[PDB]
Order: sequence, then structure tokens, then C-alpha cells
Amino acid sequence: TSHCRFYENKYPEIDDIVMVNVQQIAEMGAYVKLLEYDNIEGMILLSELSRRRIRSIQKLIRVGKNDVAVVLRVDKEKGYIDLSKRRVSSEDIIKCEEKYQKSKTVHSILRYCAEKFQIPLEELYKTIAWPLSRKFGHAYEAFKLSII
Amino acid sequence: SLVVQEQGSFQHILRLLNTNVDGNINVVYALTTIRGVGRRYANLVCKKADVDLHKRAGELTQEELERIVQIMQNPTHYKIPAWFLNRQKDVNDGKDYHSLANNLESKLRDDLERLKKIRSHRGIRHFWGLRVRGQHTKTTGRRRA
Amino acid sequence: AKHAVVLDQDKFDRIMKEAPTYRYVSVSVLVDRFKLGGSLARVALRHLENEGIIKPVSKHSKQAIYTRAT
Amino acid sequence: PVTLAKVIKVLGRTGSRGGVTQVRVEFLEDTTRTIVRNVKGPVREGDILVLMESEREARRLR
Amino acid sequence: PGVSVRDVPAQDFINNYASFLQRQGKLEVPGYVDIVKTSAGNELPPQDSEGWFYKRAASVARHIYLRKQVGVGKLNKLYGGAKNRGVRPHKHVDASGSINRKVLQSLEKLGVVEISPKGGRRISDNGLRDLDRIAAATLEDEE
Amino acid sequence: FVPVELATTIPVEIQQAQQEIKLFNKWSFEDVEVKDASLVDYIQISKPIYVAHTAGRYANKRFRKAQCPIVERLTNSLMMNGRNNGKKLKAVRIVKHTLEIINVLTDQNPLQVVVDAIINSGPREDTTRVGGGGAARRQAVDVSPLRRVNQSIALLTIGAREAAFRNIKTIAETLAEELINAAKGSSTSYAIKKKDELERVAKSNR
RNA sequence: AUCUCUCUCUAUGCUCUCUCUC
RNA sequence: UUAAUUGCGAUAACGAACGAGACCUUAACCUACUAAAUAGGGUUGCUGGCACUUGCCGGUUGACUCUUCUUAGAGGGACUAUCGGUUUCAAGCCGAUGGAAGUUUGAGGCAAUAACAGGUCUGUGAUGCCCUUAGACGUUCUGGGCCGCACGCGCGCUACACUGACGGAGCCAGCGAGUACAACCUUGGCCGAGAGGUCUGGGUAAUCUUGUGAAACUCCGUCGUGCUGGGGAUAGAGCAUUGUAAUUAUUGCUCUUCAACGAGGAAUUCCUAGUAAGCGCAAGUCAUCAGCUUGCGUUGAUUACGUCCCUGCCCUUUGUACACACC
Ligand SMILES: [Mg+2]
Ligand SMILES: [Mg+2]
Ligand SMILES: [Mg+2]
Ligand SMILES: [Mg+2]
Ligand SMILES: [Mg+2]
Ligand SMILES: [Mg+2]
Ligand SMILES: [Mg+2]
Ligand SMILES: [Mg+2]
Ligand SMILES: [Mg+2]
Ligand SMILES: [Mg+2]
Ligand SMILES: [Mg+2]
Ligand SMILES: [Mg+2]
Repeated sequence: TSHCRFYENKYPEIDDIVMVNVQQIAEMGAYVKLLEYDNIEGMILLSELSRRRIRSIQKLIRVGKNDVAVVLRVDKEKGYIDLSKRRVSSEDIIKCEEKYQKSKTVHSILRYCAEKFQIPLEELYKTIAWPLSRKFGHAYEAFKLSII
Repeated sequence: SLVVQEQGSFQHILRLLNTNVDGNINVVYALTTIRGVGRRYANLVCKKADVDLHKRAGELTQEELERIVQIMQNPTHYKIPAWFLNRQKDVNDGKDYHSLANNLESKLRDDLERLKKIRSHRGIRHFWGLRVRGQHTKTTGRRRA
Repeated sequence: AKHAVVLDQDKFDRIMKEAPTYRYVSVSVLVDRFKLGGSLARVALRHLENEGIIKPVSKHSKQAIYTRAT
Repeated sequence: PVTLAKVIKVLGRTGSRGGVTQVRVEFLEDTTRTIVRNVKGPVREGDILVLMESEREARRLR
Repeated sequence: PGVSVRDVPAQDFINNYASFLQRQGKLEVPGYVDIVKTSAGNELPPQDSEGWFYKRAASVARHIYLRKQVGVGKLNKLYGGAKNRGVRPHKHVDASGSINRKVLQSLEKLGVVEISPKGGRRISDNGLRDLDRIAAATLEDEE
Repeated sequence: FVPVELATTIPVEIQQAQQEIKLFNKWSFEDVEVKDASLVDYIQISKPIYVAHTAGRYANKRFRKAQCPIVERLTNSLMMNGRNNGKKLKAVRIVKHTLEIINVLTDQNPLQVVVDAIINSGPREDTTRVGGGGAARRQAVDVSPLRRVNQSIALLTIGAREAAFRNIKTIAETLAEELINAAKGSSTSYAIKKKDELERVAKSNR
């Protein structure tokens, strides 16, 4: 099985900007997978999904598609994500998108190696992406630096 | 019930009667993967052979496999009458046959060709790409080719 | 499950040494803790229960309820 | 934080959809307070009602 | 103090009877044992090759012991069940009609099941004795 | 304990003090510990039912639903989704199996564990679609006890159902595991997680 | 003197007609 | 207030009549009465088996004795009864006790006034009127056709599997329906591996089919996260059956063929207790065919006991440049 988080530490932080791929709509909002932090399930409570009343839910959010998001409530014990889409400021959105793209690129890098040789994925993650992140901030930046 | 652990003797994934026979399916249900071979009749064949059904696909020794093949290809001699096999009575020989793997399809094709030659309703339908056995195409068959 | 329907000797040994310490023994449990996956697990369980090893709680088939001796 | 109050009287039932009860909650820790609370579901007199909310109260539901 | 057939658990008893039958030489098996599906309302034939027909015979005997006037048709009705018509809702279809008859014939040959001059089959005294013996054996096995 | 002499054969267990103490099909209906204050006549306990299968009238009054044994209610809840509508015997069997599993794993009287799970899953603060014009506005409403209990039970069953949908794990074992998780230890069970999420949502709203 | 306090878009539509005897 | 123009009461209205209710029909309760080889017992004979000292389980139209269950018939039963409080203490309501039962005890069946330009002349010998009326739109025979298929909806069924499927083996139902001036429901015994044959009898009815030994379920297995033994559509080929006539598989049964289908978008139906759903069965159609309806009966949940937010409805007031009446 393939897993492990995008960033250095296991659990997300408060006011972290994420991109959320929509799985299914229930009652609170949607049990989305955060594509900036692992694949831990969380929800956008029906109040902070859009700035204005837009009536339609499956045209501005859409099942299967990605949404520009921010993490509101985090509980460092087991696994809960109270999430927002509205609290993301104008602009800022572009930055978030860029970050998401970077994350995706990073993910793409870390799977080919695994395919070539199996071996534990956590170990691979440790020896490729994390120290650099710790040194600076994000792995894509490190990659860019390396390229330069 | 078997307490026997078994060492490195059984080789999974077998090439039997041209079509690939996969691993660790329960002999009968391993044989079912081959066209012409079907569940109940496979079971019957196995019984005739006198191999225990509660065994692995790789487990089978070559002799047993050979016997099974023989039973399949020449069915009439081993007490398998009419309410048993594929082409009962038949149109070409008078004898009944339990067609297999790459034979049944060929036979079907031949039949279709003959129908086309002799312009029968069923044949016409087949040529068209339409439903034959009493169906109303008002709703039936919107998947197409 | 990626095959894993073999009563392998090493596997058997593993089962022998991993069924104690853990209180609950079942086919599902075995599948979970990566050894045998499916039909032959049941067989293994049966042949562990001849005299001792793991004590029965269940008087019912399909679902097995077994506890190791304390 | 954990609080719990016994119910004593029901102040009718309010809601656009309805169903949600308006209750008068009395605290078993100091009976000096009788507050108007929103309760979802079947509720009678003399029931211990756990409250995650401490002080916030609302009457009508619209 | 003693034992009878009704007071001993169903499946265990039946299996014991089957075992006894297997042990015994006389049975008069068909030339089509485990070649038939036992029911036309059934999809796949019985498992574990040897026996099963023995088990059915035992069950038939038990049924006969329980009632008085049971024929082939009634027995057939008793066995079988719902035939998977597939796409169409499953109607109750009776078992394979000849198999039951064959079983009855076999029993008659053994001398356990006889006929009554009203219609159908009833138990013989020897048969009853045998059943009682089997019950006793089952009891012994239990405690 | 005290064999009663009959012409008919009766098992030893029945003869023993099961005539004297009437608790379950060989389980303790005593202990009696509800972690929250009172909550009785909402979670039943007390009445020592032998097997969780009673045919009675528990919809024909407002609160009479409470006087259902908790195990029975669990069984009923399990009895859900197409393939299993009716067939309460199956449900009962599954419950028994679950109980056995609980007994095996981390010991204890399973009933108490069940009760704990029921207590610790169910939510204090809930959401209702009040509207504010029919739009996405949900005022935080606190839940009544019986309803809350019912909800908890349902979510527990739902968890089990979710687990079983294409898996090696037979329903009962999975159910037991999730119940244990709910009670205390990990809180990585589905139902409990859902409840917590709901509570969080309620908190962020009014 | 006891109120308590709720909320927004929504456009248009062409096919008849009927009395008695005092 | 009540399900109710249901009451109580205020009273230019008083006394009414429909409607509702009552009423019928059944479903529940009657160890009460009348009764019963066409319904079951009870004891004892007559035997069979195992314990054996009495016994348990049966079989048998042997007597005789009843009637609790099964049938019906007369009847009875609950009327909100009894308190507890609440309400101008009236009308009533919610809770508790007792009760077979307290939602009008559940469900029906009849359903007012007024209509609709609803539906039908394709139920009729119920018909006005117009037409065609002898190469006939009459009539019957032969053969198609309504069953065609690039598509779009509406019902329903089967599934998407472990509470599964597949084997065994447990074993339990209620409505029916069924022969004459014809060819019914079919038992029991032999054929066949199924379907279905076949000589016989029973039954034109509580008796015989049929205790409709029905499924789903119940227990022992086998399989085991796999579009895989889940799914059985589509195709072949063959054996019967009904019919004068089965090709455009009538159906059935055996075989092989194994697709779409990983619980379903926006949407929307149905349901508040023996109910929902699962599961059958019988009947209607029927020569043959149920995925259909109509009635039973098994299995039996979850959540409400409320509000008017959406969708309607009811009355009261209100405003209408609207009565083909907001389309
Ligand atoms: Mg009174
Ligand atoms: Mg009425
Ligand atoms: Mg006319
Ligand atoms: Mg002409
Ligand atoms: Mg038509
Ligand atoms: Mg319809
Ligand atoms: Mg199948
Ligand atoms: Mg199925
Ligand atoms: Mg009956
Ligand atoms: Mg398959
Ligand atoms: Mg037809
Ligand atoms: Mg208008």
C-alpha cells in the first residue's frame, strides 16, 4: 500500500492552505481528501463553502474536482479536519494553486523510485524529501535549488 | 481435511489445452477458465478421473491432468450420455461432441456462415447485429458495437 | 489478497508462534496480520485444534471464536 | 468542559421544519437558573440533558 | 431410561445413520451416483464425491419414521427448493423425482421401509429397530 | 447447582443456578454502570432478558421505545439494508458473536463495554437545517437523551456495515472491534469519528 | 405594562357558449 | 375542543335534512353455551419398537367420552372504565391501573351537494345522428402485424456478494382453486438423470390432491476481498410438453456461452406498527406461459407522535381592473 504525508510532520496545522479533491456530499459538507496534506478525511461545514449564495452545489464545488481551501480546526490526537473554502482571500488563491502544483510534482517524483524498487515508502520519504523541507520549508523549492 | 503442509512440488500457473490455466483455483474451478469447460461438467469430469476436488490448481500431477484432458476430449466412452455434452446429436456427424477451447466458437461461426448462405431469419439478424431470441428492441440492446 | 492460499511450512511455524500472546484467533485475524488469505486458513485453524494449542469458545460454524490457553 | 441540566417544562415546539423542542432547563448544580434551550428530539420532564454549550441561548427557530 | 428417533437432534443423527450405512455392505447404489444434481431446482451437484445419497436415504428413513403415509411425490416436494431462474423471481421446484424413488427401492431391498395398502410408503419393524439403535449410538456419542 | 430430577433430558447449565439467577444466555446483566448521570429509562439495562429477541409494542407510545433491551436494539439496528430486512435471528446470532469477541479481547463483561460505547459515541451538540430562507444556515441544537442514544446505536451499526462491504472480516468481529474503539482506547472507529465531526460542526455554528 | 425577532428569487401562457314550460 | 359544520358553548335565528358518525364485513378475546369420523383430542383395547416395574413414541374408522384448539351460530365484551392531575372545570385531551384489546381497537365497504365539457359508442341487444351497405368498414377463411428498432421516458424484476453464494441436512404457512354432458386439480406405484410421460384409483369438495412437508429462513460444511464459484443477460446445440399451428428462442428442462453491472448523477416516489422491506404462495388471465396484478400468510426493523418551510387542502378575514376565474 502507498501512503505517507506530503510535508515533514504527521498532522496538519491551523490556518494551512490546502487543495481538496471532492469525494462525496453528505450532510455537513463533503468528506474530502486534502492534497496538500496526506489523504486524511475532513469536512467543509455548510457556511464557509462560498462567499455568496450560489444555490447550486454541483457547479461551483463539483464531485471529483479540486477546490482551493484552508484548514480551520485541527485536533492533534486522532484525526479531524474542520475545513473552509470561503476564508481563502482573493489573490492568495493563485499561491495556493501553485503550492498544490508543487506538491503534485513532488508526489510524482517519489513513486517512480518506489516502482523501480519496492522497499518501505516511509523510509524513502525520509531519505528524499524531509531533511530539505526542514532546512527550508517546501520540497519543491529544494528541488528548484538543486536544478539551479 | 488435510494436515499436509506440502513442500516445493506444486507449480502455479499452468499451460493446459493452449488456454492459460491460473493458480490456486479449486481444480474444477481452475478448469472452468477454459472455454467449453463449465462448472458442473468440469466437476463431473474430475469425478470420472478420480481426483479429489479439494486440491490446488498447481497440486495436480501431469498424469492426472492428461487423464482429465482425455475425459474432456473423448467423453462418450466414460459413461457420459446425451443430457451431458455440448453439441448433442449434431448436424455434421450424428455422434454427439463436447466441443472445447477453440472449437465451439469455430462451430458457431460455421453455423452463422451457413445461415447467411441460406438466408434464414436468425442468420439475417446476426448479420444485422440485432437481438434474435424473442426480444422487443423498443428498449432492449442500446449498448451497440 | 495477493494469492497467499498456501499451507507453507514457514507460514505454519509463524502461525504457531503468533497465535499465542494475541487473545483472539480467527481466519479474518490471520488475513489481517499477513499470513494466509482465505480458504486454507480455516483448514490450518482446524488442524491447530486437535488437542490443546487454542481453546474453542464458539459452538457455531462460519464464524470462529477461539482463545489461546492461559 | 462538561455541563448537564435537568429539564422540567417544555416551552412548546418551534421550527420552520418543526420537530425541534424549546425547553426550560434547570441546573442540578444550583437550581437558581432556568434557561430557554434548544433541544432536538423526544424529551419529557425530569431528564438529564448534557450541554456542550455553556451559556448561549435562542428562542424561536427560523 | 431409553431412546426414540424424535427426541434425538436432527443433523447429528442423520450423519450417524449415513456413517452406519457406509459401514454396511448392502445399499444398492444407482449407476449415476453424484452425476445428478438431486434437484432440477438445483444449479450444482453435491460435494465430497462419496456418499450424500446415503445421507438422503437416511433422511428419507427419518421422515418415514416420523409420519405414516409418505409417497415419492411428497418426498420430492419436501426436498429441492427455489430454482434460480436468474433474472426471474425464484419459484419452488421439487427435487429430482427418480432419485427419491431409487432411494426408497434401496431401502425396501435392505428391508427397512415397506408399503401400506392405502398409498405410499411406511416403516418396517426392522427399520424401526435400526433407527432406535442409531439413536442409542448418538446418545452414547453425546454422553 | 441443585439438579432437578426429570424424565426428560435437561442440560447441566440449565439445572445449575441459572434457575436461581436469571441473567442472560450465560452473561452478567448486573454490574450496572452508566458513566453519565442517570440516563436510565433511556438506556434500559436492569431487566435481565435471556436472549435479545422480544416481540412487543415499542412504537405505540412516545418514550416506550426506551424499555427495549440495548442488545435487542443493537440487533434491530444491524437488521438493515435490502439483503437483511427481517431475519432477526441472524442479527441475534451476530450480537452473540460480537459479545463473545468482546469477552475474548480485553476481557470484561461485554454489556458494560457496549454501554460505554453507546455513551461515548453519541453527540451532545447537533445540527438542524433551520434554513434562514432555506439556505446553508444551521443553528446548534442540543440533543435529547433517547434520540441521542438511538443515533449512537445507528452510527455503531453503520460503522460495522461500512467495514463489512467487501472484506474478509465477518460483520460481528468488526462490530465488536469498532465498539471497543468507541468505548475507550484509540477512538479511530468510524461512528465515533463521525459523531465528533458533527459536534465540531455544531460548535462552529449557531 | 411582558412584547420578544426574522429571512430572498419566481418570466410568460393563445382553445368559444347555453335556456325552457305557469 | 375533536379526525370531523365533532362537540361545548356565545346566540336573528329556530327546528331540520343529508354528509360524517352510527351502520355492515372481517380481524382480534371468549378454557362460557349449542354442536360435531367432512375438525381434532382423551383414556383404553388391537398391535409395532426401545427401556422393561410402572413407561415414552407411534400405527389402526376399535369402542366410548367430551369440545380447549379447528369450524361456526346465538350471544357477551370496551362505554374511555377506574383514579391522578390539567382546561370558562363544560366540551374534551395526555399519563398510570385493570384489561384479549383504550390511535374511532386495526383495516375496509357503502360516500353528500355540486360539477368536470375527465374516461369510454372498443362492455352491450344502452342508444340519437352522419356515413359505408354488396368486388361491404357486415361476415368469415389463409397469411402476416400489434412482439419492428439509431433513440427518449414510465412501471417492475434480477444483481452489484459474506447478514454472501454454493452444497447437504433441519423442517413450519394461511387464501384459494379443482369433473358432466365433459376431458379439471391430480395423489400413490413403476419409466427418465430434468421437464414430463404411464397403468391406476381418490376427489364434481372441511374428507382427495393438500398438513398444499412454500419459500426466505435454521445447522453442518465448501468457498474467501477477486467483476472472482458475485451477476446470468446474450448466444449456440439438444430432449420433451401444450396446441390443427411454435420460425420472429410460447414455455419448460440439460448443456455450454459468461457482458454490462464495485450500491448509482442532479432528481423523486413510498412508509409512523404486525406495519416498511425481505420472502414466498394461491387466485385472475389461462390449452400452453408471471417478471404482472389480486389476495393470503411466514420473517420482521429503524425512526416520529410534531410542525406548517417546500407541495397541497380546509375554513375565517382581507385585496382583487379575474370569472374561459392566475394556466
Ligand atoms: Mg376522570
Ligand atoms: Mg370505520
Ligand atoms: Mg355504433
Ligand atoms: Mg373487397
Ligand atoms: Mg402489445
Ligand atoms: Mg402500476
Ligand atoms: Mg450461481
Ligand atoms: Mg442471489
Ligand atoms: Mg393449514
Ligand atoms: Mg464468474
Ligand atoms: Mg405469448
Ligand atoms: Mg400569470
